Amino acid sequence: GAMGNEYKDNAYIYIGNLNRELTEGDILTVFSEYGVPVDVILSRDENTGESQGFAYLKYEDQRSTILAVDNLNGFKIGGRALKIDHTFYRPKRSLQKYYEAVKEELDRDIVSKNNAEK
Amino acid sequence: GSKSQYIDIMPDFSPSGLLELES
Repeated sequence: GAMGNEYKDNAYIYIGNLNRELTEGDILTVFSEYGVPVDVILSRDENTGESQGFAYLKYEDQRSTILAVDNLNGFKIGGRALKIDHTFYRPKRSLQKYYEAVKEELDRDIVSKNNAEK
Repeated sequence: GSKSQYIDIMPDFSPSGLLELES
């Protein structure tokens, strides 16, 4: 059984301290420039959901990684210059609802499956 | 801490518009 565990798909970019006024919607809006809708993780308090200021975006594409990292590195959002670093993290299923809620918005695109019918 | 021991976080896609004033 091979799922491609040697292939780091759980790779993503790390965004640094953002404005507390910035929400996941704003974050997705910024990445909408590249038109690549994939996983997005915003560090929010487990009780009140306070924006901790750390953002992550997991998209699968080696070309787009280096592109977005260099392109967004130094880009200002609300006065906050985006510092993009490389990092990898495996989403635990104990928090699947979070990532699922993310794909809930992406489902509008995910509906289009590969291979058109028979 | 009865209401501080729960863990529930639901992504909220809202538009602040903070970046609108510079884009």
